[PDB]
Amino acid sequence: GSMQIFVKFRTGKTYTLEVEPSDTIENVKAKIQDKLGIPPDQQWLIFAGKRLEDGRTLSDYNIQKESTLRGVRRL
Repeated sequence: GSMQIFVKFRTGKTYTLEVEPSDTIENVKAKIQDKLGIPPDQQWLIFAGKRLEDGRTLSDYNIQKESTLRGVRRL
């Protein structure tokens, strides 16, 4: 299945993103690249005070539809 979540950047700008619970964090990064043009290696995704790990899924992190990730520039 699919759901909508949100990604909020430090500018305050918040964007919809269409994901699946089975998506790995790297796949979610891949979606942000298509929509916004940010390569995955310029991205960190934070939720619940943690940096989310590649190889884990949204379902593993218990991230609910209409939740909000923070998007952070990886340096």
